[PDB]
Amino acid sequence: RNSWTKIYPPLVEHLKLQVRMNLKTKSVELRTNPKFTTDPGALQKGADFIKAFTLGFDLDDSIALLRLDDLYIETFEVKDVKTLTGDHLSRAIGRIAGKDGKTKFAIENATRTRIVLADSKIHILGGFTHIRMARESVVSLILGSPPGKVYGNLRTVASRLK
Amino acid sequence: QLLKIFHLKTGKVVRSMKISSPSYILDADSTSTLLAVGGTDGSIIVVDIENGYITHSFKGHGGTISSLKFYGQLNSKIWLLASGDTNGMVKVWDLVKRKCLHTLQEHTSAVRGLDIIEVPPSLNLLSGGRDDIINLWDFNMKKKCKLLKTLPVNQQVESCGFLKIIYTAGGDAIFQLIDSESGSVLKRTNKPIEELFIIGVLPILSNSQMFLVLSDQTLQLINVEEDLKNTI
Amino acid sequence: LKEDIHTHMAIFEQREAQAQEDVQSSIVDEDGFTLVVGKNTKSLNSIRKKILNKN
Amino acid sequence: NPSECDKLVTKGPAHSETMSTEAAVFKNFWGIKSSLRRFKDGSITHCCVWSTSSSEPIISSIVNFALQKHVSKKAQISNETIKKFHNFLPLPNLPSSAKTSVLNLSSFFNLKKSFDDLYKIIFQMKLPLSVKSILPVGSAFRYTSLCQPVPFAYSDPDFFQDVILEFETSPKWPDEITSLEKAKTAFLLKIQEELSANSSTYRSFFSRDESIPYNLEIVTLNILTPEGYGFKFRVLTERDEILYLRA
Amino acid sequence: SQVFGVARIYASFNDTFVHVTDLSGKETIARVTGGMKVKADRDESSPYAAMLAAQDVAAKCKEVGITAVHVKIRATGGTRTKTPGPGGQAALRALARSGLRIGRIEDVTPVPSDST
Amino acid sequence: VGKNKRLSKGKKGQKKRVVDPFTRKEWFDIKAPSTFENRNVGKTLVNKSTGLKSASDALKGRVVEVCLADLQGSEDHSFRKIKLRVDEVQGKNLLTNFHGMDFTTDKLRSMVRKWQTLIEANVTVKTSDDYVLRIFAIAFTRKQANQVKRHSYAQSSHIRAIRKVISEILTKEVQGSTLAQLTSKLIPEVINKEIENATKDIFPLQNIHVRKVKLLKQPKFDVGALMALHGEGSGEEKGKKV
Amino acid sequence: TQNVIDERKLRVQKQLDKEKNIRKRDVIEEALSRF
RNA sequence: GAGGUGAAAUUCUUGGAUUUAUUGAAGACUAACUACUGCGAAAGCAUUUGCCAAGGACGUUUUCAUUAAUCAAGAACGUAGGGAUCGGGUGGUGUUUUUUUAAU
Repeated sequence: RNSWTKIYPPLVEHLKLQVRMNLKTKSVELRTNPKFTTDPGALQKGADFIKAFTLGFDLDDSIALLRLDDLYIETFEVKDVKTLTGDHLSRAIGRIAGKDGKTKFAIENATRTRIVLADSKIHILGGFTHIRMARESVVSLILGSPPGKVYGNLRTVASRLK
Repeated sequence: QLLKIFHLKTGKVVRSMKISSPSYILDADSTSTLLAVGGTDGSIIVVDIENGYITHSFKGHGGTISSLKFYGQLNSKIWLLASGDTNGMVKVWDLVKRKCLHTLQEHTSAVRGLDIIEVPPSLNLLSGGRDDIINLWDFNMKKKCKLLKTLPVNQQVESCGFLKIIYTAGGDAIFQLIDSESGSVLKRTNKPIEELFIIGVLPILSNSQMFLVLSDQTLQLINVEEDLKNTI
Repeated sequence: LKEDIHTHMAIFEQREAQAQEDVQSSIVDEDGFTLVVGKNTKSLNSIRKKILNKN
Repeated sequence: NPSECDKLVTKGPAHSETMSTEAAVFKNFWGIKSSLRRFKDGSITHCCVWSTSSSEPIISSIVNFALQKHVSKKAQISNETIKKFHNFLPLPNLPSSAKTSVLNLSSFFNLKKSFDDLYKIIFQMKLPLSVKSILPVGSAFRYTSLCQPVPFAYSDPDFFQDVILEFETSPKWPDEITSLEKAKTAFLLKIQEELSANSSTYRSFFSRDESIPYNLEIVTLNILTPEGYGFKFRVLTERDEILYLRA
Repeated sequence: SQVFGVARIYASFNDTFVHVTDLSGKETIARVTGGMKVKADRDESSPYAAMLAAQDVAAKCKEVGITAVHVKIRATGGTRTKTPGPGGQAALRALARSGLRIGRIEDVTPVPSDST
Repeated sequence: VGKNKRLSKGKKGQKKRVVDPFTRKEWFDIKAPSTFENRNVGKTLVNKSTGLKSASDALKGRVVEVCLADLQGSEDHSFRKIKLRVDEVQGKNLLTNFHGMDFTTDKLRSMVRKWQTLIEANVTVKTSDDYVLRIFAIAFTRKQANQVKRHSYAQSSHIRAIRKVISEILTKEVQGSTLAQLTSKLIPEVINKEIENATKDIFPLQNIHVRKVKLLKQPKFDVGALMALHGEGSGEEKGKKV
Repeated sequence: TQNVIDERKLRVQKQLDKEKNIRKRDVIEEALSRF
């Protein structure tokens, strides 16, 4: 509701489709109009736009998914690796977030992608091999590594990026 | 993306159109300068090939569109179109008045292989199918009726009717010759040891030689004009 | 029958509501006692015939 | 076998180019009334059509032809009991119902189709206490009406079938039987008011009932449907049988 | 008048599957994978690989005659990622673009109730 | 994959080139039971109608998982897809019957959140016919109005009471009904409101659903009863002309 | 836990304002009331 | 073609591997709900329903009358204050509730 004024003009006047914010089942439904809407994949791109926004990325990040259509959005969980009982789960999300978001922002600025993370399920959006680089760095950090070592590894991956 | 190559020394793409549906059946006339093509929705465009663009639209139909045929004698004033179908029907159009002549809903599968001729406007036609029914009609210009059905046991693909009045059928790699006005298979080729069947019959030299392109990537010659005056 | 259902419901809801509040505030007995009524019970006749049935 | 006792075609052997021995048997056995037809699926089978009828079963005509072709061309088949009290059932004034069989229930199915139209219309409206379950109980719905229900037949006493409807289990129903039956009349008045409001092609009229005794105020409504049938609506409540047990 | 297939888009690890079936589930139509388009063995789970795979499936299914596709995305399930990867959205974007009407996007990934 | 990878000793077995089966396949269309509206749900490939594993018996076992919004034309229930078992093939139209029902998983995964407790129930119940159903029911605690505490937890001795009364009343709602009546009373979602009305006395109980009906044993065929669920029909002549 | 206590203070504030607003504030339907 | 990885490779696969659908069997586990919440002497304990006993807190104008605690040996099992919440009880008086079926 607070970002609805910036969401719909890239769904109406920039991108050609039409929106409804259904308060029936608390959802968003998107139609494409047959009379004048071009771009036969624009419905899917706008759906994935609001899907990334409701999934947890910020609205400029979701606009970055809307434009430049080759950015996809991977999702995985903490619970798949090492089974992570709740105290260790708190250690895990605190270790990924660092202090004042600094390790997460380090991965963000390093691997040219943007992540968000819920209490047990995290999401990375970007380009596909950058998703894979961020995912292997995150799964190494959630296996539990020195942050200096993962900083050096991300220096090497940024050297691969350049 | 429809294209046409003039086969002569100018082998360039002469005309190129943007058709609606991805199509899978084309037929040009017995004469030149008429090309009919129908997509996989109901739309049968026909095109004058010289100055290549759409001359008729023919929304008309329903379902994806099976094989079709022209009715062409040089310097006539009739110019019909056959227009088979997947859900079994034959909806004959003309080309001089852009009207559905007769709607015919009688079949049960894809109407492959239909053919139009006149015998003294009489204009008998014959429409096979993936069902085993060839189902010839009288087809007057104003109002039409039916005659015999004569039921070959095949899955007929391109039933090129009206040879010298004798019909053909293919579809089990079996080229059945069937008499008209009564039913008897009289010439029929050897069934092979594969399972692959007839994709297409092709008339050469005014319905006297027959090319047979198979489901396999082979193509055979028949010589009907000798092997009908010949058994097997 | 529309005016009949109007008049019949109009007198019935009135007598039902006054019987309900009459059993909901019937505190005084003549010798000191306070009648236990139970929650949202609608009639003194109802609790009377209930306590006759529970014999 | 009463399932396919009156099936109007008899599918014999399938058709091929090589005429099999059972096909030859069927040809020589039936002859002038055999044919080979395509059915709607696409297969071809030798069969024999039979013009069915209401005053006979088709097995009469079949045994007639299949004896007058084989045992003797003068052996007369005589039966009259079936023809006498096979049409003691009243012949329903329908399209071609003399030509149809007696195991056909298409009048009942047409009545249930009109009932499904009324069912959808009575659901997707709005009430202060909406319908929990509407369900028919009538004689045409159990296929035991004497005459088959033809549309617009007023004078048959088995015309107005009864459908009942139960509302949601709400506690705000009144106490005694005259007031809860009067509330049932209130709900019926509401649904006929909205029915004449939104769907003018139907019609409604009320009716007093007297079969349940000592409450003269039980009212049903009767819907006259544009398809040609009528329905008698009875409201059931959860308070009813415990009211009667209280009494 | 349209007719409907069912996508069953499998967004696996190291591979991606797309094969539309008629909506019973028996008669599958044009099984492709991510491997049978690209030639590297490293990105047979590529978004591009799934993209042209879904393009070829769309062409073959328009050749057969189905026009709309009820789409059902399945991840690898089990005690594994339980959630679609990038190949699922890649195939979804591809066959949503390629002239094919789309219906009822879902998620049919299996959930374990705490298996091993 | 490509040309540079491997031969892998499995490609030496030769390929049996082409059979082109879609020229041989055949289209049928499905007719849903007449409890719903819009009974035409789509089309199905089968095989060519020959002998020796014919079409009409290679059929008649399958299920189709259609959406209830596709059956009713009303987007108020886009979830709750049902499964129809194709049972009696009769003249190009697959007459089907009810076989099951399930929520699309996004609806229940968006219904369940934390700071509330959910209740499950499930009974094996025979209908008035000889079908038996493992019919399920899901329930959720309502945050009461004018509440303050974040919790809204059930005392787990209310949970036995809610589960007992919900199993009792939906056992009654099954056993006083046939299967067609069970579908026609499950479609306009009325045992949910019946559960909420008969169970709001003990606890406030946010949105109730049933979410699963699994058939476990079917009585018999009864071709006439299945034709009675749709409408009658008598396959008759087509002209011989030979 | 500070966020929990803050959310409880927000809910108590909302309920006190809602109670303050609450304190400061045809024939057939008359028969078909009370349901 | 499937698998598998940073790439591979091994393996499986035209006697149809992967995938799809309908089932059937087998054992183990109880996704989300799950919290700075519950229980048990401790280790530990999460599907439903029933049985078998036990235990804790509360309630109490009920009884007994010092029966208490502490541990070798042995034995069984393995400084003051405030807010919120869980279980029980008392009082208040609004909405949920409802009314002669029981319950509370």
